[PDB]
Parts: sequence; C-alpha cells; structure tokens
Amino acid sequence: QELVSLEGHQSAITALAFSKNIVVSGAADGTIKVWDILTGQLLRDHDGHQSEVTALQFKDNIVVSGAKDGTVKVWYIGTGQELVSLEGHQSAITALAFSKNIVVSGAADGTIKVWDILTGQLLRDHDGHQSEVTALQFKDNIVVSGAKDGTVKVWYIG
Amino acid sequence: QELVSLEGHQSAITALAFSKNIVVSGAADGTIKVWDILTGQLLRDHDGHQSEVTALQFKDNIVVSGAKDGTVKVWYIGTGQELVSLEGHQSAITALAFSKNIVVSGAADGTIKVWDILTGQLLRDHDGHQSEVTALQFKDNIVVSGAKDGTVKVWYI
Repeated sequence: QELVSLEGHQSAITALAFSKNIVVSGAADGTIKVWDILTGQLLRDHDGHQSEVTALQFKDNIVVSGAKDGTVKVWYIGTGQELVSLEGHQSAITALAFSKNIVVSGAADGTIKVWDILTGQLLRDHDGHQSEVTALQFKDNIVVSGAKDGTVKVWYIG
Repeated sequence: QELVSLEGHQSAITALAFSKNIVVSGAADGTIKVWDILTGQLLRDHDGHQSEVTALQFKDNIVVSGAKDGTVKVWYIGTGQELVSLEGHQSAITALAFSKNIVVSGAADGTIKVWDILTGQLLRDHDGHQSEVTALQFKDNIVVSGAKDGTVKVWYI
C-alpha cells in the first residue's frame, strides 16, 4: 500500500506537515527532514532546532517550526534558509497556527504571540491563558486557543 | 481584541476545532462542548466519550472525535446526533485526519484505519507502524503518518 519509502528519523516523529508534493517531518532530537513524495527521496536535512520540534506548519513554500526550547523559525522549503527571525517564547512551543502571512504560536507558560512572517515583527503579545496552550485554531483573523486549566479563549486579530 | 468569553471545561482542553463561527472543544474528562463564536453562548453539551477525547476534526457541519478508549464518532454539529457508526480502534486514538468524505484514524497500537463517513464502512485497515502513530496528514487521497519509532510512511488510497 505504501506509495513511497521514507527513511524516517533517528528519534520519535513529533510533527508532520504536507503541502503540494513535499512532506516535512520533525523529530524529538530536533531534526527536520524534507521529502519528495513523488520519489521518496530526502530533499534536505534542515538545520533543525536545538531541541525537540513540537509543531510544524507548511503553506505556500513557507514552513514554520517550533521547538521545546521556545524557538519559532520561518524558512523556505526549497533551501531550508531562514526567511525571517522571530524572538519566540521563554517556554516550550505547544501549538502553532499559520494563516495568510500571520503565525500564531502558543507556549507551555500560556503566552500567545502573533507574528508577521514578512518582517518577523511581533504584532500581538500577551500572557494568554497562564496555562499551557494545548490547542490552537486560526482562521479568518480569529484565534481560538485551549489550555490545561480548561479555558477556551477567542481573539480577533487585526 | 478578545472577541467572546467561554466558560470552558472543568478539565484540561485536549482538542480544538473551528469551522464557520462554531468552536468545538474536547477535554480530558471526555466532555465535548459546542460554542457559538458570535454570541459566545454554549450551544450544547455533546454526549462526549467515556474516555479523554484526544482528537477533533470539524468540517462541513460534520465533527469527528476520537478518544483514549479507541472510539471514533461522526456526528452533526447542529444536533450532536451521530450520523454513522465506526467500530474504531482497540487502543487509544492518537491522530485524526478528515478530507472530503474520508476519515483517517491512527492509534497507540500503530494501526491506521480509513473510514467512509457516508456509510461508516472500514475502507482500508493497515497494520501501519510498530509503535504509536503520532501524526497524520491527509490530502488528495494521500496519507502521511509518523510514529514514535521514527518511521514516516506514505499511503495511496
């Protein structure tokens, strides 16, 4: 049944993203791999993160990846090169959402940050839930987030 | 900027889904709540699962929810009533993917199951991975799965 053969990682798969004919996979050792789904070949080994990558988003040749060390990176699928620099969080990334040119990230300390992928500038910043963000949904300038304390919050982004 | 205020759940949020102006939330106690983004009111308390809900998919008025007891449920957003029956998995649901009228579910035993939401029929039933399925991507009849042993597989369906 297997369409192609992928080598996988030397550690647990923690994040997955799929756009056009390219698969991006992240693992608990910080590694990120880019695969061609038409041939099964490994396109490139990304620089990865210094920590387990916890979230991936992949849209229009642009990948956003987050790690347990709080880093959020925005890079070009074709080269793995960083397009822009984000400050990230001082806590592990627990949720990522990517819609239009906006990245929303959630962290274990409850903070939620809104980034512009064009410039990397922090558009919106707050402490959010003050409880680990467990789920993020971002659609049509509306962010819906959930936390470990049971709260569900809705933010308009504009 | 903060649109509405939602009561939330009495336990930790484990899954979120958002379609049109409706939010579906699932919690560690098995409860599933349906919210109206506009008014901010609680639309209904779904029957939920007898286990912690681990995954949520919400698309075209149809919600697919999975739980740690291995149950996958397909129900209508407006009423909460189950439309069809899925026999589910024998271990915990760990990943859900919903594209067109197909649901792909991955479990802690590594099994990957493919369901038709119109009939509830099990379309495909792979052994999948030798470890827990940790990620699923489903697009254009192509399934990409990842597992805790580091494997990544691509399935045509």
